[PDB]
Amino acid sequence: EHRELMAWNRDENRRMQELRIARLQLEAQAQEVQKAEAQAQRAQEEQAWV
Amino acid sequence: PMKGRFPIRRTLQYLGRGDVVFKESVKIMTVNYNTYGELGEGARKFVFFNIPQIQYKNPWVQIMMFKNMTPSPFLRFYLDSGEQVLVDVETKSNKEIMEHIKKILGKKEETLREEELEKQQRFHPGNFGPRKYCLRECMCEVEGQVPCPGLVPLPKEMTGKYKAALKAST
Amino acid sequence: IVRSSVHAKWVVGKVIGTAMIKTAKVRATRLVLDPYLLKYFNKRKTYFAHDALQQCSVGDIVLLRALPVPRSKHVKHELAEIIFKVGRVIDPVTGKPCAGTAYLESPLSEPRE
Amino acid sequence: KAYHGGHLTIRLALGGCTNRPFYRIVAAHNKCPRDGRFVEQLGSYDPLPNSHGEKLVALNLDRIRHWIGCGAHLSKPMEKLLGLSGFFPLHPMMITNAERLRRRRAREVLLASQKAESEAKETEAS
Amino acid sequence: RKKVRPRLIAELARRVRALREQRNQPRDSQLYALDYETLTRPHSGRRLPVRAWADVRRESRLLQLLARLPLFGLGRLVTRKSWLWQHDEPCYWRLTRVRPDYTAQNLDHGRAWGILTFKGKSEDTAREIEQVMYHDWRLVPKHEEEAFTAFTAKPEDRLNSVPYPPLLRAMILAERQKNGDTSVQEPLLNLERTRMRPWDYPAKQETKGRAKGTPV
RNA sequence: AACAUAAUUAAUUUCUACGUUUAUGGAGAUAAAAGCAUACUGAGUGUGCUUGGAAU
RNA sequence: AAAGGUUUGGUCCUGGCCUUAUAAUUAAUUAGAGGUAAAAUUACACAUGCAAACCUCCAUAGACCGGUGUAAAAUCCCUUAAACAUUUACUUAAAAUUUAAGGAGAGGGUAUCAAGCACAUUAAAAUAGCUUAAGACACCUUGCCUAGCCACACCCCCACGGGACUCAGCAGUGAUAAAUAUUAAGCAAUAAACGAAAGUUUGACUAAGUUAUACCUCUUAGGGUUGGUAAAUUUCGUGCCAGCCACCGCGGUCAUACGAU
Ligand code: FES
Ligand SMILES: [K+]
Ligand SMILES: [K+]
Ligand SMILES: [K+]
Ligand SMILES: [K+]
Ligand SMILES: [K+]
Ligand SMILES: [Mg+2]
Ligand SMILES: [Mg+2]
Ligand SMILES: [Mg+2]
Ligand SMILES: [Mg+2]
Ligand SMILES: [Mg+2]
Ligand SMILES: [Mg+2]
Ligand SMILES: [Mg+2]
Ligand SMILES: [Mg+2]
Ligand SMILES: [Mg+2]
Ligand SMILES: [Mg+2]
Ligand SMILES: [Mg+2]
Ligand SMILES: [Mg+2]
Ligand SMILES: [Mg+2]
Ligand SMILES: [Mg+2]
Repeated sequence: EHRELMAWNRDENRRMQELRIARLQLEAQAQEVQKAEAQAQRAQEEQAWV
Repeated sequence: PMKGRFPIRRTLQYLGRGDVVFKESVKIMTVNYNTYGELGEGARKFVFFNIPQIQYKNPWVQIMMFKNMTPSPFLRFYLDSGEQVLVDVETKSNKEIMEHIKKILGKKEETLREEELEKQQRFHPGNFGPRKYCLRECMCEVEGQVPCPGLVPLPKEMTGKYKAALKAST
Repeated sequence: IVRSSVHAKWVVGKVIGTAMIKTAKVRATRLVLDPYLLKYFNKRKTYFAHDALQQCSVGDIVLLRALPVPRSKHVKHELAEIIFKVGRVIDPVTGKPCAGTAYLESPLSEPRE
Repeated sequence: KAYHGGHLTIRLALGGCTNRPFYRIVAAHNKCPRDGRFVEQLGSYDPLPNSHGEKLVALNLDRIRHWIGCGAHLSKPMEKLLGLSGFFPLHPMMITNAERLRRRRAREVLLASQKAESEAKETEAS
Repeated sequence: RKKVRPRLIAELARRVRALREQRNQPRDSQLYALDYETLTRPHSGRRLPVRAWADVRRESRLLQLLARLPLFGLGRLVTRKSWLWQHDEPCYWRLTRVRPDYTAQNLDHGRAWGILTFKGKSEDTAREIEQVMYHDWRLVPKHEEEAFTAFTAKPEDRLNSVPYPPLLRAMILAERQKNGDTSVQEPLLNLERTRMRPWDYPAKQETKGRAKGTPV
């Protein structure tokens, strides 16, 4: 019974790890889009400042 | 007014509500949690509300808590065999954390009842002795038996004072 | 291979000193219930542990194993593991280097370096 | 106290008040006081007849068998109780004492008959 | 703690007292000397019991008999007057080693070893003889050894099994019926494993205590 | 300080002899504009500060 | 605590003291007997008697029971190992009882005791460490853990030795203190010791004696109080006197407060 519970524990940890990668993946897409826009403003401001 | 927030946490009834009694293998439970964030809210409530209850039922287990050392909160149990059980409690409610640890490393209800019955094996209702250990100090208390001479005087013929006098007379 | 008599077969603590040769001074903490207040506080104990390789640094969390025979008057434990190295933590959940509540290496990436 | 030497024994510990004795059957180290530290209580003995005319003995026969199996000696009064119950054979002196009592009452009866015969001689004299 | 301090005098006293005991050990001639007028041991002042008075004046000690024999009577048979009176069957010791007390001016105190034959049954190994200082020993003549040691064993008639006590028998039969065992066999105790030696059987002298050397 | 005798049943003796504590002027009864800190003298004044003085 | 009395010219706040409840001891006054429990000024000194024997010699026992609270923060609970001056069985395995080494946690006071001064590690014998405001060290006081446990046994912590040279066993005595049980009977019961046993011994104990210290059952009635708190004073004497008060207070001539009634 101990071994079965220790196997179920690892499965629960992997199931949550899969969700973590899915959530962090979505953030990378959204944050990347924002970063491109922010870099554009820096380019416009940097050119104006120069 | 009792000091602090949620002063009910400092009552024996609340501490006795804990249901997680660890197996004898469990020796240490380190808690890594973050004080700031949104995915670690359940972990913070677990340290606030449940860690007192866990320690109360498991006095010999070392509970050591670490703050803001890792990106995510987790629980790591150290067993006597040398095994290390890592648990991930991110995005998990404090109630969910308690139920999870109970399942993997918590004694079952059947086991606990057997120990309670075994603990009282040497207490016998028939046994006589002090009130701390026994129901009745003396057999005089039982109904139908000869009552205590202090409460009720014994018949003259049942007294050593009377019997000694007759032997002198004989 | 009988085990130690001491109750603390396994103790976790922080390395508060390392000035003795091959020995690390470790501070462990346990929770003790105040009977009047019914609140738990930290009772801390100091444990001398045999650091064979002198691989310990002040501030790192370590796991100690009770020695079967006391090495000396105070050295009754050995260094089983360094749970967290000071400033060099590796997230147990993901396995990536971290520096506080942040990832030095993103878990999405697979550097394998 | 910190005893050195001795053995476990099953004996009667005296309780009650003056003229009202009551016993606790107990297993105790022989060197301990009669009513002091004991190991286990194995029953009780009330030597005074109750309203129903019954002297009441309680024996924890499971624990008594356990402690006799571990070397526990028995006091002579306890061997007499175990013999009357039927758990042990009757003690040799229980049988011998009953024989002495029979021989002592036989003499008394014979003396009474002789006295009545002597009284009969007085009746003959008138 | 750490305020508990050594006790040098206590340690010195224990050791020192031990040395005196080893050097000043008394001898059999002194511990077991007797005053026959008062029947009291001078070393300790111990007065012998009343039932032993007749034999102390009427019987000999073992090494009083053996001191008169060549090689201190190695190989000879010796019996006790107490056994002769109590047991019809031959009871004797076959002597194998004898260590007299050389200090004794008549070599009448010492230790002995031999092989026991009690009530016709002979032991297989030699052990030290107890009660050597008793006035109870009788040397067997060589010409009477064959007639003295002649024994024919009778078939043993002591029961080998007996009933259980009345209550303990009922508890056994009740357990049988509860467990489904249906039988009318009578529970029987087996007495062979635990048969008692006679009370006067020779005891182990090697494990017996010796009196102290402090005079009264 | 702690050797040696013995040994065709086995034993014998040795197994020592300093320092540290307690004890033999002040404050309390029976009545027979101000202040704080500080300096000087004598409360007087000096310097700074507070309003728990005052001022349409 | 269900509270009450008491700072003031008055009100409110704050804050101490005291009262009302419960018990132990001693004391004043008072009291019949009976059942029961308890018995206690002092680790001051002790006249006298007793408290350990048994038993065919060897051994065993007198290492217990009983007593006192000397010492020491001394302990509790727990772990490990080994034993015993033991038992019972096997000629080897179950117990009781101890000992030693330890530690999850808990454990009196003073911080005007703030530093301790070798208190550490390594094991080629080097390193410079160890404890401490999360209370070290020092000093002071204290039996606690209560089916009971610990410590002590004339003193010198010990007891080879020395000396103030033995009742902290029961009962008694002197001194001391507010403090006051019999110089008693029996081993019939239970417990212990001894014996193979019939049995023997025991100031343990059992049954009594003593004592309103407590409870129970009866039966006589005594003790105190009477301004407020706080239940209850009628006439006289005294006149800031004599006295009374736990607190507030009373008495200097109409005293519900003192004294008698
Ligand atoms: S307490 Fe039971 S007879 Fe007294
Ligand atoms: K008040
Ligand atoms: K009085
Ligand atoms: K002492
Ligand atoms: K008796
Ligand atoms: K009255
Ligand atoms: Mg004998
Ligand atoms: Mg200013
Ligand atoms: Mg009085
Ligand atoms: Mg005692
Ligand atoms: Mg004291
Ligand atoms: Mg004295
Ligand atoms: Mg002494
Ligand atoms: Mg006395
Ligand atoms: Mg004495
Ligand atoms: Mg008194
Ligand atoms: Mg007597
Ligand atoms: Mg016997
Ligand atoms: Mg008037
Ligand atoms: Mg009046």
